[PDB]
Amino acid sequence: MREIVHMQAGQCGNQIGAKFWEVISDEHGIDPTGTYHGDSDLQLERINVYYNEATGGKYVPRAVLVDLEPGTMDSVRSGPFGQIFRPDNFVFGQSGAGNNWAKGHYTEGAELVDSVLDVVRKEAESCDCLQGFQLTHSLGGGTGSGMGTLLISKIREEYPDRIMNTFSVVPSPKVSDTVVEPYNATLSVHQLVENTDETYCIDNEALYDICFRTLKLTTPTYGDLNHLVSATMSGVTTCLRFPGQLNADLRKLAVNMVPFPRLHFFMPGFAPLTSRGSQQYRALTVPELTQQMFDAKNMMAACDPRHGRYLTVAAIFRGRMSMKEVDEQMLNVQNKNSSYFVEWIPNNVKTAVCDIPPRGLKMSATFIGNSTAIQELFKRISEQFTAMFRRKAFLHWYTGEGMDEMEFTEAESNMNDLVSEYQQYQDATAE
Amino acid sequence: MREIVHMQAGQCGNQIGAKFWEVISDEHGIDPTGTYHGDSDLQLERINVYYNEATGGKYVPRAVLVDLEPGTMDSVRSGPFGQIFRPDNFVFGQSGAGNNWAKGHYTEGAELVDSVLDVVRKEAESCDCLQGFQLTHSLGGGTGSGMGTLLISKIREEYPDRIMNTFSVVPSPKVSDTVVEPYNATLSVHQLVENTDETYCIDNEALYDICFRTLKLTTPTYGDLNHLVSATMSGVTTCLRFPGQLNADLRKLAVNMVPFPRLHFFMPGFAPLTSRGSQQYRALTVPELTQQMFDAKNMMAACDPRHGRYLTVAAIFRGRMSMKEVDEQMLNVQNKNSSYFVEWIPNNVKTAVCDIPPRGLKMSATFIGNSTAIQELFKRISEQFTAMFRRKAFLHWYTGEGMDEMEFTEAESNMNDLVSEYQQYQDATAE
Amino acid sequence: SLPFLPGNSFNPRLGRDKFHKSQHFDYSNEVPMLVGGHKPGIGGDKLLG
Amino acid sequence: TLVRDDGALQLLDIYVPTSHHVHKRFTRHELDDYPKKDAATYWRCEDYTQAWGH
Amino acid sequence: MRECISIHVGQAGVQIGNACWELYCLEHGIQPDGQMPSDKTIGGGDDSFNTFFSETGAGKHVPRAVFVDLEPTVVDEVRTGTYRQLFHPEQLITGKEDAANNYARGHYTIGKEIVDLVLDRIRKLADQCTGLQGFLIFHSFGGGTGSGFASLLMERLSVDYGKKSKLEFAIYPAPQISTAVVEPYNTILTTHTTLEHSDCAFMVDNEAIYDICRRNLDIERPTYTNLNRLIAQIVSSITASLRFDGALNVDLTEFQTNLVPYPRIHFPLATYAPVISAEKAYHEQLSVAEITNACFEPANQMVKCDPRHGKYMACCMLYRGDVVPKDVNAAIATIKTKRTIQFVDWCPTGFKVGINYQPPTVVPGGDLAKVQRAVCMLSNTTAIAEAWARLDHKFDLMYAKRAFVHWYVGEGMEEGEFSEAREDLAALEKDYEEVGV
Amino acid sequence: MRECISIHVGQAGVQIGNACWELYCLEHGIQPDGQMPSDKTIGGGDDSFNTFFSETGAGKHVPRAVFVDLEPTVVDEVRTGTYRQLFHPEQLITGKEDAANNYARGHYTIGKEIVDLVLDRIRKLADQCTGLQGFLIFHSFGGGTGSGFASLLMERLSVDYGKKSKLEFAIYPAPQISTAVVEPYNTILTTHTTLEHSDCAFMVDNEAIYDICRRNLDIERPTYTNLNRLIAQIVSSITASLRFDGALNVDLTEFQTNLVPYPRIHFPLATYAPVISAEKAYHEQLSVAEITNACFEPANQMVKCDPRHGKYMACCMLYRGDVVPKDVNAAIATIKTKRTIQFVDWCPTGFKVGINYQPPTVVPGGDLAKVQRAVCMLSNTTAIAEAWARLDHKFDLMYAKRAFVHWYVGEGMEEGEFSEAREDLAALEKDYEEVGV
Amino acid sequence: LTLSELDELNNKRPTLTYGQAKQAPPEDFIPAHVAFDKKVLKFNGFYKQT
Ligand SMILES: Nc1nc2c(ncn2[C@@H]2O[C@H](COP(=O)(O)OP(=O)(O)OP(=O)(O)O)[C@@H](O)[C@H]2O)c(=O)[nH]1
Ligand SMILES: Nc1nc2c(ncn2[C@@H]2O[C@H](COP(=O)(O)OP(=O)(O)OP(=O)(O)O)[C@@H](O)[C@H]2O)c(=O)[nH]1
Ligand SMILES: Nc1nc2c(ncn2[C@@H]2O[C@H](COP(=O)(O)OP(=O)(O)O)[C@@H](O)[C@H]2O)c(=O)[nH]1
Ligand SMILES: Nc1nc2c(ncn2[C@@H]2O[C@H](COP(=O)(O)OP(=O)(O)O)[C@@H](O)[C@H]2O)c(=O)[nH]1
Ligand SMILES: [Mg+2]
Ligand SMILES: [Mg+2]
Repeated sequence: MREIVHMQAGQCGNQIGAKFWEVISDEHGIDPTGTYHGDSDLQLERINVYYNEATGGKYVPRAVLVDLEPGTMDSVRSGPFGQIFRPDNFVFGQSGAGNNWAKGHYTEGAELVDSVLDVVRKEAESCDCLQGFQLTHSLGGGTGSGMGTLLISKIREEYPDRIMNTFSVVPSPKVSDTVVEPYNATLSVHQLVENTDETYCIDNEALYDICFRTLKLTTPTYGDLNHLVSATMSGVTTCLRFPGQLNADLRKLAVNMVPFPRLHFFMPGFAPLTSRGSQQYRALTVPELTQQMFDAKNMMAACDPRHGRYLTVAAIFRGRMSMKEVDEQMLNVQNKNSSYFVEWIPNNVKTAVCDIPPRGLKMSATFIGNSTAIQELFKRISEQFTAMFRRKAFLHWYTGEGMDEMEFTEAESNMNDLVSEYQQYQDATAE
Repeated sequence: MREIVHMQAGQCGNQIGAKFWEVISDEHGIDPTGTYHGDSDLQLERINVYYNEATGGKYVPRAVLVDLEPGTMDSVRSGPFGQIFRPDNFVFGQSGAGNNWAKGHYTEGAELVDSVLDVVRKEAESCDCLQGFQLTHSLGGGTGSGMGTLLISKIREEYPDRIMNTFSVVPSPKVSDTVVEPYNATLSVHQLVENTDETYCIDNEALYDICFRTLKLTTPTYGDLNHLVSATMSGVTTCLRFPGQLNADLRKLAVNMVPFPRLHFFMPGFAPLTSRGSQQYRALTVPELTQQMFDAKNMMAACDPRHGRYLTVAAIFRGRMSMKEVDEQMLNVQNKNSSYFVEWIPNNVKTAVCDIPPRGLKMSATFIGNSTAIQELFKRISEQFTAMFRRKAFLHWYTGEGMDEMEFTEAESNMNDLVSEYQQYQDATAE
Repeated sequence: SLPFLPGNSFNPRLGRDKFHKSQHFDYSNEVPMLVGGHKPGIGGDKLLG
Repeated sequence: TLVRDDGALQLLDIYVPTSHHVHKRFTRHELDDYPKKDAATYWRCEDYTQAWGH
Repeated sequence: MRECISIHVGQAGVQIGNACWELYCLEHGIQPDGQMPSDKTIGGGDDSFNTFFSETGAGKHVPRAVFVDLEPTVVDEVRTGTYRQLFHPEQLITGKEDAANNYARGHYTIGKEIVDLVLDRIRKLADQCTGLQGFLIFHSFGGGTGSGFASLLMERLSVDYGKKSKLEFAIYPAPQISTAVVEPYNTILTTHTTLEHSDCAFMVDNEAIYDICRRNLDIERPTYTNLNRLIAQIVSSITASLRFDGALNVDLTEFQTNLVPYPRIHFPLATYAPVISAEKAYHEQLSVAEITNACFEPANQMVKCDPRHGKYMACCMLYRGDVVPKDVNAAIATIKTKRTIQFVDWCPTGFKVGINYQPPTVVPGGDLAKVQRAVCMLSNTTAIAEAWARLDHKFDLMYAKRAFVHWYVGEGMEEGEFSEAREDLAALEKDYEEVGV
Repeated sequence: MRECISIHVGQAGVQIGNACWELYCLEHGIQPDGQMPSDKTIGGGDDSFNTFFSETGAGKHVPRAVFVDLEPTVVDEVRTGTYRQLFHPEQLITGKEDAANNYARGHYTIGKEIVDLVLDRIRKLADQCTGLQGFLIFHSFGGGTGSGFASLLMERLSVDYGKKSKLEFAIYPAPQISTAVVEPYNTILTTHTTLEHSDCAFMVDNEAIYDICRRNLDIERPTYTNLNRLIAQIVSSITASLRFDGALNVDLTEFQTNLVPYPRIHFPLATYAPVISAEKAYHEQLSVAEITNACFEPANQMVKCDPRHGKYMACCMLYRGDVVPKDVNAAIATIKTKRTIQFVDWCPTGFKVGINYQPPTVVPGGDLAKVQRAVCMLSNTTAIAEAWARLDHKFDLMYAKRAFVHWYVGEGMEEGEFSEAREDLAALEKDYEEVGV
Repeated sequence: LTLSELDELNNKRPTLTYGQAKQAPPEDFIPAHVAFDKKVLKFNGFYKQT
């Protein structure tokens, strides 16, 4: 029974997971009390992927909730669908580092790693085969970023055969929402590269653009953003839980993506996202799903796919759809936009299809794009990092606790090497 | 028709037997008035193990309550389920022990010894089988220790074949609660080694740890801390007073657990110990019972069982469960941690399953471990006794009642002999 | 908009003026514990369990 | 409780897989109409031998 | 005329006997109160039940078993359960204090206080008997009641009934799985005295039935009920030749004369085929060749002993149901050509088969299915020497330090009896080696 | 009694099995619960099922199939679907983790855990039979279990069973349509077992069947269900000469001998070609000449390579229904005197004509018209080298700069395996082009 | 939506048709040695002799 254990780190990861465990609970017919008020046996047949038996026919999430201060977990518990979580996975410290990667990694965040490792081992012990580990966090703080990467390193050390994947909300090209996010991101990406199997980088600017441009959504708040992210998670993990004509687990996605082991930062996407008053004007068909999936202004990252070449593209479909139409559209987008595709990989598009769509929709589709355009994001973060580092801005908050300049230089060198690798594989020819 | 008489000695012994006779009365469905208000005939079938049928249908506990001052016996008779005891077994002394072992062994407790032996002789004469004698008491008191050891010595003289088990709250690793505790414990474990068939050492600090770190409870008080001892005392003899798949009474436990006549000091364990906010979140199964038993936290007498080796471990399960998982979990523990078991005894686990769980749980388990980790406790008591005895502090209060320091240097030497024997049987190779 | 869906979930906080939190989690002395279970939710509204 | 019989409203069910939908338990009517294996051939209308199934 | 009484001693023996007697009542159509239904017929003659049940004048079939235990728990549960009006009250006889996993306690102190009464009950059964073909004795090698009292009963029965056969249905401890800690002591002291006073001892281990229930019956979490039902099927398949006529009938003395080469090697293995469930029984042909090939599989043995490590002496095949004595010969011819199944060089024909027409009886609310045919395989292998060798290893490992010896020696037992048992079991090692080479 | 064992490996194998055993049951009258009434059997059938199904002796017809998939999704969909009680539970075999489009994870790790269990089930299904003709293996080259595990399994069948004929109905990647990225690697790596562990290697292309469905059956939106139904029709038309009567009926080895000229050349094309919708079948004769010309029309092939760029070497016709040989001979003469059909010079006569007296059966809800005549043509052409070369170039474009190779290297499969598979692919291509010239 | 098109789908309502189309119940198959297991007909005879 292949199954994923889930982890949220930081307040961004906690608020993302607090809606992810709502959308998959609604997919599997789980009321907030924890029971199963479902509609079919193909809602409980693979409910063990994310849930565990407790008592009285009640299902608990297999989720580990991490923070260095119970600020957002109080809101998670107080909100709806917050009483389904077991109150032993709420791992917290009394410190609250906040936006210091060093304080979340080396100092005070590092005495919580033993307890959260103990609870993660306890959750993984109740698993027959343990398909994967997934983590939601952000590269803009110290608890989501630093403690999250510490968790990734420890889990990769304990289980060096498992699909350890992360979503992570990456820092934005506009605004900052955090002054020291260049430092946090360039110290977190250095750990993401060597450890994670794949990372589905999410950008809040792209989410805001999706909310206004594609969903109208005059007052979006963070609920619709977390809903879009959670729908992307559910579409990624759908074929692990529901039957389909072409199943695809996370390992199958990892095989039909990253070709060279240090290139696993993907731009995710979702379809259909129809406007607030355009449903009688839109046509819900497979070509329209394909068009909105491959539309450049529909990704949940702020990296333009037309400024680079798609290495690989994973299209995960859900619903009653004809495979000839699906494969015809997958071939047709490459044939009509062959400029944004590497010639040395024939058929860059992995295709998966499942039979069970989300409730209320006939069809759905998720985009996962490995392109040579996330180098724009890494170039942005590298430039914003070196501008601060050439004048030693905010470096005393790291050197005082115990960091040195060597870690910063190693992280910058590795990240610029990643940028050069992406540029090389963009400029590589067929022969 | 196997049956056991029960004795409570001293303040701690009376206050623990007060809730022992309440928990097992709840198990047997006996009203606080003394009548039977149960719902199953399995309760009434083996009820003569601990109860005598008085005229009118009321069941009287077969217990003798001994204290040198009447306050604690007034307290237990005033407590809930305290009116069920016969007032003819409420022998009191005029004076007070004063936490002096001599005042309770060689003086005033040695004139109440005739009355307690008359009462115990009457209760043991009104029998047909007489399995044995339970003594609930604490080391570190006057009548808890001295009068208790006098009782065990006299009863061992009268009946040198019946199973004698003491439940022995043994003094504390940290803090004091009594200044002459090493004196009393050193003078008492001599008689315990010489006389008792089996002894269940109990620490208040380990009890505090299991009510706080595991059972939460905020303020744990003495009621919960005595309920957690009553659970062990019920689960020892549940196989005696209930049917089961594999039965194991006191003589089976003694024969399987002690390899040598002096190695009869056990640390107990009870392991459906869940927080009140986490009862509805846990799948109460045999593997989780096994994991909670074989945990260093869950012992009730300090002595982290990883500095020594398990000579023998008894596991008494109560519930409708599977013998296959029972034996495979006991085997998996030994195979995974074979370094913590002695190599000259194969399969150091005696199992039992007794069908009927305690009222309120679907299944339960009792852990009885004869580890070599009690060398730490006996060495600590020896060190404290030597520290107070080298300068001869508080020695006039014991030598004014007739004793001499020959007896103290005798008891310390025999404690050291016990420590050396446990060291020898710990680090002994198979060849 | 009965099915849940992305974008079909409006603002539930509109009109509310009291957003008081409650400390569900707190170290007792050195052990982390859930000190809630009787404390209400955001704004003092009653929880389920 | 209604048995699947290829209904217009049963095509709107999203919880039955396509394999279960296309490979279904065929009824007496569905096997006694045109998928009935009667078929006139030369080798049957001229009364050849009925070994092995004809 | 061919009745053979049974003695269920110990808790394991009592529970196994409860399952066995439920199976026998269902086989012969006797209701739990002891009466025929008189409004429906199970089908049969007049002496099919007259090997385990003795008919009374009123029409009540009281059985031919003595349920004895020194502990008042399991026998009282039998006395309270649904088969309470079946057994005679002086058959459910019970001591007052348990023997406490102690062979010396069960053989010297508590056993002698009730062995006279169990001999009296056995004598009163054998007096109304007329054609006694043996004593079945159901027990485990656990300790005390199943070890010491069973041993004492073996010597007393051998003294009283001299030439009468005494078959054992004995539960052997697993190589790794065991309950008690003094089990090597109890097993070696039981073997020391059953080797001199038993004619045959079918060993049925627990871990092997655990494996069988996990793999074949698709129950990865069983209890003792399924184990006792399978042991009941084993003994029913053994004793069905005394109840139902067949093509080839094997008598209880025929088992001993065609299974036991020398009067030291009387420890046959146990195997049942097919141990199949109703969800998968009706999809198989379950032919004679299939059920014969399933007997020689190492995973299907009812003891934890790999037969590929040893050499077969003799196999007793017992076929029940829709079996013609031609497919048995074909299956034996196919098996005897295999080079993996190695027989001893001094036994050219190493098979004795018994064909019976009555199919095995399915128990309602049980785990097995209603099968057309089944077969019970009882084989004498030199591979069983490894169980004795590892028991020697455990006995040496404990007796080197003299652990637990004080419990035995302090209550009427010399210290040299442990060494006597050790040297007899080492002599048995040498005997299996000599008859193997 | 001319039994054949059907082994369906991978999701593509299992779904073909779902669409194929449905056709087999509805052709032989087998209910989904496992009984033949009388009505749905072929007239004079009686035992005509006895090459796909086996009696249990009581009425149950258990199919002779092994469904294998390391992923437990589609096999449990089989276990939940309408043929729930038809299959023996041991015939449907799952792992825990799928190979995830990785030949290494299908062949060296993960997949090297249940191959022995699958082989034991195949051995049970083999010695249940008496006249086993061979094994029909259904899988895909998309990757993982259909390539690595099917490679390992068919390898061990090749070294075990020997003289039994191992037909392969392999699914091939298309020239342009592909549902995965690592399909060129997973298809190059498995050419050895189709090259040296298979007696015949019929291949189908999903894009070609899509084009056939769009042109002929008027389905503008076809799917895997229709694809697998067409494949099942091909296999039924192949195997019906083992089931029913016919004039020149073939028996597997017959058309192997009449089809493969050399041991290295065993990769023919299979065209079932009265393929038409009912509305379009209302306006044609569907005569013998029409259904013979439709096979040689290079737009009704199930592999996207027209044979006009190559030469035919051996064509085996398998006709079904009211097809008198006097019309088949005229159709063969017309085919021989056709311009564009060019036969190789060293094959003067190259037509193995077989006729069966049984028209095709139609599934309710199906997309094919109910015709009375059928042709399944198996032709050995020098035009599958086009598909071989397309695979070769798509593999070389990736292996030039070593994309996705770390996944294969980190799970066994040393780096030289890619070069070795490429080299034997080039050798097979050289053999076909030198035969063509 | 017009009053025409709102009149249905308060009667059709595809959200309330989820999981409503259930499978046909499978009739079981039992062999005749299990269905007629332990079923014996008893008759009483006369059997005169000279
Ligand atoms: N198959 C099976 N084995 C049992 C059963 N009950 C006990 N056993 C076996 O018996 C062994 C334990 O020793 P027992 O036979 O129970 O000892 P006893 O008969 O109760 O005699 P005393 O120990 O003196 O009470 C275990 O290892 C089990 O394998 C049972 O119900 N079924
Ligand atoms: N014709 C047809 N082809 C199918 C079908 N299902 C899958 N395929 C083919 O299978 C290829 C994908 O590889 P799979 O067969 O799914 O891989 P697998 O054998 O299941 O092994 P895994 O990689 O572990 O899943 C696709 O390219 C399809 O061409 C089907 O139902 N009909
Ligand atoms: N999409 C989304 N982003 C969030 C949410 N909460 C915080 N963020 C982002 O997280 C970044 C701040 O990092 P933070 O979560 O505070 O790091 P932490 O201190 O370790 O928890 C900001 O740039 C926000 O855009 C949320 O609920 N949804
Ligand atoms: N478990 C438990 N221990 C107790 C209780 N009351 C006192 N004690 C322990 O008993 C010891 C005192 O022994 P005491 O009963 O006063 O001996 P006495 O003075 O001779 O009667 C102290 O060290 C306490 O730790 C109780 O209610 N429960
Ligand atoms: Mg017993
Ligand atoms: Mg698959």
